[PDB]
Amino acid sequence: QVQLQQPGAELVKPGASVKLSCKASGYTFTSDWIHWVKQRPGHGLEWIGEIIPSYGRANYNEKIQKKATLTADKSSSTAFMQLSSLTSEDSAVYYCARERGDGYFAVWGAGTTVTVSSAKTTPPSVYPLAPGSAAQTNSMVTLGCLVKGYFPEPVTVTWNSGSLSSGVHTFPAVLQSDLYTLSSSVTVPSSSWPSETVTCNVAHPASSTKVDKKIVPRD
Amino acid sequence: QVQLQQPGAELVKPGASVKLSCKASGYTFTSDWIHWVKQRPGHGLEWIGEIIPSYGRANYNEKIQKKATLTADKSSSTAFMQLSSLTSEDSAVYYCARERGDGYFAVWGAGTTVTVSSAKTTPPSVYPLAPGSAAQTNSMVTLGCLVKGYFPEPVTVTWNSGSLSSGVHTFPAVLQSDLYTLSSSVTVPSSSWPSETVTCNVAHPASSTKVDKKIVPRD
Amino acid sequence: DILLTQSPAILSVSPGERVSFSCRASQSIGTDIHWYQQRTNGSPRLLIKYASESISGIPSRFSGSGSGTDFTLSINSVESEDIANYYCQQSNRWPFTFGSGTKLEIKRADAAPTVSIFPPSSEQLTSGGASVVCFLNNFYPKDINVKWKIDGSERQNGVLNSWTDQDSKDSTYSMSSTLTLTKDEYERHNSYTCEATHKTSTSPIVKSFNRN
Amino acid sequence: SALHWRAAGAATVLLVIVLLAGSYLAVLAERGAPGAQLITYPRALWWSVETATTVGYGDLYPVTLWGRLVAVVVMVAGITSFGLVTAALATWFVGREQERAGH
Ligand SMILES: CCCCCCCCCO
Ligand SMILES: [K+]
Ligand SMILES: [K+]
Ligand SMILES: [K+]
Repeated sequence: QVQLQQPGAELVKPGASVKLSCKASGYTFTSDWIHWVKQRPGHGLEWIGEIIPSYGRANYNEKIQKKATLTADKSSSTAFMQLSSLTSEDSAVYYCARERGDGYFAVWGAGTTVTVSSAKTTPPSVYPLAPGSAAQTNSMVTLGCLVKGYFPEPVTVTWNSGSLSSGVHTFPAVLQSDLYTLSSSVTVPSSSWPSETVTCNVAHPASSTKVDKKIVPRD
Repeated sequence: QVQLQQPGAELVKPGASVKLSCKASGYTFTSDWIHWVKQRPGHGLEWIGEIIPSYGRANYNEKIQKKATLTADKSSSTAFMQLSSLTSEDSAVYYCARERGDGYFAVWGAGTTVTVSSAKTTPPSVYPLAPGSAAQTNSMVTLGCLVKGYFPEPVTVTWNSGSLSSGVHTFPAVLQSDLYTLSSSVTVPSSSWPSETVTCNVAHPASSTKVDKKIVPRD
Repeated sequence: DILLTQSPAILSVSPGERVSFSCRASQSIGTDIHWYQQRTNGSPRLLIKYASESISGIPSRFSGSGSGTDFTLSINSVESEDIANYYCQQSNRWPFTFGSGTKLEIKRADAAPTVSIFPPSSEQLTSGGASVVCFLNNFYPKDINVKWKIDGSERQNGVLNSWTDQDSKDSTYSMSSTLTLTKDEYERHNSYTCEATHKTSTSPIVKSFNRN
Repeated sequence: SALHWRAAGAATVLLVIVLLAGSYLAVLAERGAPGAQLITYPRALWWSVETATTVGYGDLYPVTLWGRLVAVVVMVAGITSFGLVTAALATWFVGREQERAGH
């Protein structure tokens, strides 16, 4: 089961601060250290700092402008990272990881996407992508979902609640006029659809929404 | 006397495995380590691994794909190397060497030539090479032996069971249509032949054959 | 602090070949180097610890070696699922540091794109907007062009394209091309066509649909 | 049992506790110090053993004030414990020599 739980996203206005959380489950020792790692888009992993919850002591990457402050609540097994006075340079995915005091990060959180922007949150509109009436078909058929007008990143798109993974492509979002847009593709044997239902599930963490859109043939 | 005894050759089909052996004689200590070294044609020596027979512990070159497993039979003073799932990359001469726990290989085996091929084993045909009737001669005369149609390598060619070493050239084999061929040259004082007999001894390990071919003047 | 150098930054290998990633430390760190794998949009995953120690759950294909300043992560017989970024990390001296990463690329056989064109949804039209989506899926090499034509006439305005990274399922690439128009702009045209020009064919792959 | 054996046993148990607490405290003190090596528990425990025994291979050592203070407690605990076992052995021999002599 998931050892480290992190919120999917956080939208922050320039100059403001946010507190990321990392809830741990699984074996817990007085000797565990919780680390935080930053990853900007297209870039590598950057170590930010660490904390030992049982004592409350924290250490930080001294080589970079100090934007973080680490704390921990022992009773709820949660570690926190306070990021303050942010700029677009602070926009990135922030991972928390558990180290058993022996040097390597045995397990990682899913990461929290932090977006520093003045723009407002906006849930996505999910539209079906079913073939036109004149489209011919082989042994396989391609369907999809249009996810547009949302902000900020990210969205998680699954097909049939995750049971359908093979034959799936989710394309990177494009930013235009403060809104993102992406589509997801799914391919199943042509014979199996529509007899067998195909639905995409779209989750958008920043707006706390998750919607389903069943894909049916055009009239 | 020969301290380390290894079989001359082993033919292995692609995907199959073979167990090389290294029988030790001479002083034996509980502290000896038996090493295995690989040498591909035209290349250097590559350390594969080591084992201490008295305990059964083995260490391996971690830097290369692991093809070997080392074991040892204390009662017969033999060390073994199991090579599994071979490809042509595994074709080479494999030496075993003895180290007295002080870092250097004091003595080496003769090496086992391993050939990874689908081809079948084939003993060589040994033909005489005596001068034609119109050939003139000085104080020395050159004779020889043709060794063709054999597989796999190698063959050991000696003259007069080893008693004749001076004036001997054995040329590298040429591979053509899954068969090797080479010739050996020998030069003796012209006055000494045919009064004194000249015979080449050809040994082919893979086929367990060793044949002699006496060289006499053409009619 | 310890600088961990990973070069080359990108490694291209053919299917089933042994591959080796390099990680070099600015000073001797014994064997205190660990390797992580990070697939697209996934979190890092520990592969090897202390240079050569196995992690349960990780395929035998992965192995590590080295000590001092030079380390190597190897994969025997690379396959599509191995497409990812690879990072080394040291724990010899404080603070812990990460290498800059090496991306693994697999060179598979050429593959023509599977093109699908999609008409705007009724739900979307109902909101006064119209997006025509075209998928150019599972092709290789990644170089490709899509051209839009409305009523036989090429269109460039209103088009946004997106390319996936090499797919960890089959080593191919995919691309989406979206032409967005107002319900009106869409109402005054008959046929919409998507054309893909790819190395696999001298002739374009064309897909179209008529508004009625 | 006699005092000297009890003190030795106690000193041993106490030494072991200082080695464990010391390994843990050394890591807490040293992380945050650039260049420090005494930062993972397994090698710190090894370090605590080499400190209590004064073997001094020289492969690991504290660079911070508190890591050094922790080191001093481990050294003193180690030197004292081994000194106390020696004193216990001497007491044992003195008593035995008394017996062997008729006193
Ligand atoms: C002798 C007791 C020392 C306690 C270790 C202190 C660690 C925190 C210093 O930053
Ligand atoms: K000493
Ligand atoms: K010393
Ligand atoms: K002493």
